[PDB]
Amino acid sequence: MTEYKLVVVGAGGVGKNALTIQLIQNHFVDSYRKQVVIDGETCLLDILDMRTGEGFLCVFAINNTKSFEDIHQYREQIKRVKDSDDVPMVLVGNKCDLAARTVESRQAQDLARSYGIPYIETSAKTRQGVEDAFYTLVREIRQH
Ligand SMILES: Nc1nc2c(ncn2[C@@H]2O[C@H](COP(=O)(O)OP(=O)(O)O)[C@@H](O)[C@H]2O)c(=O)[nH]1
Ligand SMILES: [Ca+2]
Repeated sequence: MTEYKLVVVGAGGVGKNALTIQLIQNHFVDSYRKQVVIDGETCLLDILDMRTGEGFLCVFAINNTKSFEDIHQYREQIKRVKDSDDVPMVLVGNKCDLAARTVESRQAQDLARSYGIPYIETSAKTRQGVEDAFYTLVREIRQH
């Protein structure tokens, strides 16, 4: 059974933990391992948060401009650590259930395009896009 080691990075308070708990325990309110079938393949998702992960969720919150601006720092670190320019990763805009949006989707898309990675909006609260975020990351790992 294939095992994907996933890392979630981003400013504190963006919902990294909430996203993980929503994926694993299916609810909104230290490593994690969930067995799941993705595209017919039975696999094991190992969510840490580098050192060394196979895929990285770069998370910010759409109601938090600074967390968005900090994303670049996080990716640069990952690139240095992995000694590579092409690391499987997804840009995640969390808390999309909130009305106080200060980061437009277009902004994140442009950033993601510059990185050559997908952008997905999530809500650990409503569960919107959570599975899609992690699953999409796995599919990015499979292309690598
Ligand atoms: N409304 C809303 N709140 C969220 C969402 N994700 C996380 N939160 C809240 O944001 C706060 C900090 O989230 P947390 O997971 O601890 O951030 P972390 O530092 O990245 O782990 C908590 O009170 C969460 O309930 C979301 O998608 N929507
Ligand atoms: Ca917390």
